[PDB]
Amino acid sequence: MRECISIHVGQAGVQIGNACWELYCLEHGIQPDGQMPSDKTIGGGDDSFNTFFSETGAGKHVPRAVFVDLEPTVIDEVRTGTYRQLFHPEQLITGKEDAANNYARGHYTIGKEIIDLVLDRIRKLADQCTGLQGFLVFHSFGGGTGSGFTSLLMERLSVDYGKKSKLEFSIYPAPQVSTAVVEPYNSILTTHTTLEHSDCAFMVDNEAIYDICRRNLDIERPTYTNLNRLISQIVSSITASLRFDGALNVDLTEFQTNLVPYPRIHFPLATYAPVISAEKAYHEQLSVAEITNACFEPANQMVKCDPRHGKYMACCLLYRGDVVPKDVNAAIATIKTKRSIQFVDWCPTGFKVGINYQPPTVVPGGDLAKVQRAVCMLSNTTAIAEAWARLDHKFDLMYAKRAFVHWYVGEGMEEGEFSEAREDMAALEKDYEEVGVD
Amino acid sequence: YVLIVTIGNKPVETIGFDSIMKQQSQLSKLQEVSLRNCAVSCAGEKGGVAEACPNIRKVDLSKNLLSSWDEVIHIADQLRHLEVLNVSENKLKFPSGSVLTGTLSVLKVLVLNQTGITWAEVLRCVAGCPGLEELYLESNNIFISERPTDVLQTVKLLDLSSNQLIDENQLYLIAHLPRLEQLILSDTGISSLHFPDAGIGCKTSMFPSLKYLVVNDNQISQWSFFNELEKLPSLRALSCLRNPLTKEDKEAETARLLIIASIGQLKTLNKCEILPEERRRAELDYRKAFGNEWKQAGGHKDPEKNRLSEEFLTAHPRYQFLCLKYGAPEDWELKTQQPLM
Amino acid sequence: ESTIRHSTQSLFEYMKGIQSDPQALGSFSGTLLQIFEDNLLNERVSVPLLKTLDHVLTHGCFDIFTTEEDHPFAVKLLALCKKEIKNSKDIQKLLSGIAVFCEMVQFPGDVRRQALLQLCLLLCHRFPLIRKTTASQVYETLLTYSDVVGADVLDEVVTVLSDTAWDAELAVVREQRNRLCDLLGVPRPQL
Amino acid sequence: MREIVHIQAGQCGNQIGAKFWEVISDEHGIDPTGTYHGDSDLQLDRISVYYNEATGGKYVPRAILVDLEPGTMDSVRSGPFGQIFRPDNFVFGQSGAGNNWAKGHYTEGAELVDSVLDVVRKEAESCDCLQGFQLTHSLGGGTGSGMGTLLISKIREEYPDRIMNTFSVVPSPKVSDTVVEPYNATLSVHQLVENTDETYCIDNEALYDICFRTLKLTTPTYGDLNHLVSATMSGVTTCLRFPGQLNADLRKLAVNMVPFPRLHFFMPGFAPLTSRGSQQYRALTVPELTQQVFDAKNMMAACDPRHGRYLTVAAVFRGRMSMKEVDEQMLNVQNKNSSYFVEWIPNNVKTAVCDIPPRGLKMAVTFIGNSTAIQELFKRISEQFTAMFRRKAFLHWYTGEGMDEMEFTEAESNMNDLVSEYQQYQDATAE
Ligand SMILES: Nc1nc2c(ncn2[C@@H]2O[C@H](COP(=O)(O)OP(=O)(O)OP(=O)(O)O)[C@@H](O)[C@H]2O)c(=O)[nH]1
Ligand SMILES: Nc1nc2c(ncn2[C@@H]2O[C@H](COP(=O)(O)OP(=O)(O)OP(=O)(O)O)[C@@H](O)[C@H]2O)c(=O)[nH]1
Ligand SMILES: [Mg+2]
Ligand SMILES: [Mg+2]
Repeated sequence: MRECISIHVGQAGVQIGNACWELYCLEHGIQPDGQMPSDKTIGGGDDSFNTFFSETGAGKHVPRAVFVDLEPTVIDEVRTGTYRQLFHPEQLITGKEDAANNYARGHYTIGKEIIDLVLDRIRKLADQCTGLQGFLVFHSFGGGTGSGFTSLLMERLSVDYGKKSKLEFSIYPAPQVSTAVVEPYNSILTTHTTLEHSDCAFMVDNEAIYDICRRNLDIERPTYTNLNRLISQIVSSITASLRFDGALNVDLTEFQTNLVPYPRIHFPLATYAPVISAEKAYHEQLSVAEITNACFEPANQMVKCDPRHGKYMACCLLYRGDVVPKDVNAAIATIKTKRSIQFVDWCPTGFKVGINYQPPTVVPGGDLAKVQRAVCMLSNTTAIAEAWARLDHKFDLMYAKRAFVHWYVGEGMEEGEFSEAREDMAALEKDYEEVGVD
Repeated sequence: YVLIVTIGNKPVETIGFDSIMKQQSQLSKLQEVSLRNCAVSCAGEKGGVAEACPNIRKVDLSKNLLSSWDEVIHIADQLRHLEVLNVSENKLKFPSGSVLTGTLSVLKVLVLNQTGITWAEVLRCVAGCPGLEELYLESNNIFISERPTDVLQTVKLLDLSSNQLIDENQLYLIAHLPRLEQLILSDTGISSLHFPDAGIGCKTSMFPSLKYLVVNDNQISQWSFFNELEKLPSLRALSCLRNPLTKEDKEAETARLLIIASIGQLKTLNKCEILPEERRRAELDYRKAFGNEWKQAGGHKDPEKNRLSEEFLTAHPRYQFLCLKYGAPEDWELKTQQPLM
Repeated sequence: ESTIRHSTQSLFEYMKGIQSDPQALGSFSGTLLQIFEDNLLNERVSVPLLKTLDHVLTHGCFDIFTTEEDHPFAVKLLALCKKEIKNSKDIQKLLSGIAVFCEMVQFPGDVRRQALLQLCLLLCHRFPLIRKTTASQVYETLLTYSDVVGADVLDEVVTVLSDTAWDAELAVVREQRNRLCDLLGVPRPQL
Repeated sequence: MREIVHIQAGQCGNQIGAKFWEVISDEHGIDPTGTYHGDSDLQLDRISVYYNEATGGKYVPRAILVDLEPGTMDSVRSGPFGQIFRPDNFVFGQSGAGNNWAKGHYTEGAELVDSVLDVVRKEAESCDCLQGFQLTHSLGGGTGSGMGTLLISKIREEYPDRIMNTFSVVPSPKVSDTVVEPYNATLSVHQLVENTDETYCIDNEALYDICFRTLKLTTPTYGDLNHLVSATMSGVTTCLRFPGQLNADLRKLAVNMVPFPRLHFFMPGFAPLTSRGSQQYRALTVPELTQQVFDAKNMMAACDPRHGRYLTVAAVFRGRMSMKEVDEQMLNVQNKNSSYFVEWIPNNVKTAVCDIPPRGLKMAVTFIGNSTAIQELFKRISEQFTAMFRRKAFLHWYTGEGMDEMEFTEAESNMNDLVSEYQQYQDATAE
């Protein structure tokens, strides 16, 4: 077996990791204090949950996570939370100054006096693992800290841990849920600084998840808490491939070979179904075909795009719960007869399907109901490039008058970094269209 | 459980299918069975199901050919570890109280949606399962003519949606329940609910432990329902979406803050936590809205000059509470906008 | 502000010397109209020119052209202004137009009546601020020039422009507009 | 816990700082002895931003007062609240700079600049995490004009990662008849542009005209202007001392309100306008306050906000008004079809709502915008700076201390370039 370490960064990152760990504990049955009455061993090596959690002699389960934040406002609440005895104090690192929505800070001003300590803490967890696969980064492009500090840590690790995979779960900023006016600069800087430090990266449109929570879940004003509970489901469905004894994308290296054909292109679209509310629990029973067909709905997609107007390079379907291959064959045939999608003839990868005998789970009194089946579709299509087009519009307009640019150059940054980052974005956009040439 | 294609220009790579096929073949380890649209009429020879699948936690007998309730009771007897059950979309014929007890001694969930069951049969069918928590009864046209006595005691959840034959008279019968934490009433046609057994400020013994309440898709057009809801001893949560008052318009938000003002123990509304600032803003808006009405029906800052009619006390019983929380509205706060020439 | 304050004072000092000579004033007005015609539908020179015309008319520079009915200069000026105020949406450009239309009522003849009609078209605009500004400018012009409306009807026009909320719904403002038109002799507009 | 170090220099600077501290102490509920006696828990959740928690539950201010002349020092030491300021935070000499900028920045004010750095460094060592320094002085004089610039230039070299905010008080011929004021103002602005991220301009002519017309006071003294200055200062620093949804720190506020490096001068204001003595007379509402925040009469500078573009807009409300009531009012004034719509109240404005109201008033409002009209404050000093430079009047005093015409022409060119950039940006496309 092989272990894994999740490195969370920023406010959004730390808020998403707590919910993910809570969902994992509710699924595997881990108690708040860290006691698995079903486990019949004291140490890890023969079970299956040892990839994410770590066992000790006293039966305590210490989640393999490295939470690092600059503002202690959120870490103080995360420490005194319900799972105070779960996470180790050494894993939680806090700073003394906030970036205040700035990348040149989270990277050079506030990222220099914290990086020398983050590595010493990550080494303590890396030495305990006999075979580490890679890293599971959780941050957001909007937040200045979550972007700058994450990019600094990523490249810092590229030197030491070079022969290790790298993953990401960023959150694409939206105009409605915007905390900074410099969101476009930080995003275009972090996408260019770590375009080579990420083997695979997942983007979460704040608009798509908000619309999903407002329509599907039927919520008036979905708060960050509700948006984090919904993303936890997708995170668990994605990590089930490595947590359980499955047979599809069991290792982080398999993600770069079955989803990321081109090293440069590493932004695969993801979708998860169904999305039933708690009130309408036993209202309707959707079979595998319905949930598989709902994946092709722009409203249900995690990012606002139009895959219909684009080719497909790699596609991976993952079923969870009561699902039989006989029923999955019906959906596979319907995808071809009813629906129709083209494919890139120059792409090596193709279509893959997998099933896992693990039913879903929801938090007591939550927003989502305990459905009987779940489906997760990961498709790498060029349509996602549209999401990168609008992002370049705002940045370009702002840098046309060079507003809020002096605040970055005067914090350990050069004026040429912006030109380099948008020259890289232009090249990526051009390659996105060149890959989908008839 | 005991038993190529190309999309566009590429093949489908089904991997791990053999593992799932081998795991599902073991009938002696199926912790969850689902037979939707599988034609299940009878249970078969007794003793076989108890030996082939002696461990079952959840069953989904929805959309089957179950004609009689005895066929379901037979399967429920062999399944000792039956926790969750669902027999929706079945025109079963229940007996006149002949179902013996002990068949469902560990049934925590029971869904009976779309079954044509009546209130007289629900009590007879929930006779052999006192530890029943969830009990769904949606789309049944049930008429609450009787009331529980020795059954339906630990019913933590009671769903009665898609039933346009429920009113306050029928709710009073199922109001003396001891453990009633949830009572869904979506699309029930209800429009008014009062508590004559309690006065202004005093609580009511009906629905004491009613924590979460749902009343979506109803004719809720009066603020008399929200005003009556305050009498409930406990009511931390409420959903009132898609209604004549809380419509999808832009000004509908103005009604939201009103609800938070009509209830004091409302910590969440429509799955949205009400932070202290939100409650303060709602209370301030509610106090500023009826500022003119509070003075029209008598009222002054000095306790000496004060006389509120019964109308203002029954329509706004919580106004006096805010009067002491944020003082009384002065003469300058009652002029937020006026025309000019 | 300071630049405009200085330029206006410097221009008035020069205009005071060419105020009696009709040839100089005529040449200046012709050059101004030519500049206006050249930079038409231009938001770089049209707004400044319209703003300067307001001050030029308020100071009383074109006082010799007021002793003649149907002056070609004031006719072409009003024609160009109507062109520049055609569908005007922005409120910055509408303010200067309203000011010019109210500072042009001084010229008697067909320019006095027609110009007044324009004011009516601005009393029932699409925004209440425009209506209020037009009403205020009309009230100010009625007090400035007294020979524009007779004394017998001036009282009614003054009373109608005072106790009337010009920032209300158009359903009630149209009645006041029609009443003011019936008193000022302006023909009833037509949608 | 973000702390801020407040520094005061010059007679006018110290007089303004003392009044501002007294105001923010009376508003927070702190008796002149040192203990706390307020009646609200919100007056302590952010008291550490400007008060150190010493032994015995006392709150020690953080005001570092410096003055070459031993005048205002003794007055502040024996003031209504003189017993609050630490006693070794007072740094003074005997003879000042004699209304010469080359004296309080090179020969005299650079003689106590070393004791100032030791004091400001001893005060910051106790803080857990410093955010940014602060200074309150007047462009007129030598100890306010030269000492402030010297300290700003000396602190930026040792703390480049700290925000630098000032409260320059531009003089006016009406308040003072000194003739060596234009040079001191020009040389101060020359240094306040290349080593300052934010500068709140409080022109004296504006306050003089306000006291002459609005307040209708007989002979407006320095106290009337100091009261308004302290009121504006307390109204500006409302988010940095009280909770709220808009948790805009100093760096975040400077980044969101100052898009350009050189352009950073604001036009602070405050409403309603009051005076000393009585105050309770009329209770204002939210509409009236919004209509008055954006009037050039409520501004503390001789500039017309309407005449000029709008770089960044911001407003802070104080009283029982709700951010929901404020948003309703801020979304109908940026619309033409809306009634009582204003053309000078711009769009994308920042807005705040406070609970604790000011002293002697139940509802108030503060405006912190940056309009191009501020250029008028820079041109008025330019003319007076040129007419006196061609004749080389009072230039021997500057050339004898060490200065030269090079610095004068450099400051003149910098001011001209700033005015040109302001005029160019004033004519910009809205969309
Ligand atoms: N999905 C999601 N987005 C979040 C969350 N918290 C913040 N965001 C978004 O992320 C961006 C701001 O990032 P933050 O995490 O607040 O920034 P940070 O990493 O703390 O760094 P600073 O700039 O110093 O505050 C905005 O687009 C927010 O809307 C969260 O919990 N979930
Ligand atoms: N508003 C206001 N302006 C003041 C005050 N005191 C002085 N001024 C103005 O500031 C200028 C004088 O500067 P001061 O602060 O007195 O001088 P200084 O900084 O101590 O410098 P030296 O004269 O060199 O000792 C003149 O323009 C005064 O009108 C005051 O209390 N309030
Ligand atoms: Mg943060
Ligand atoms: Mg002095």
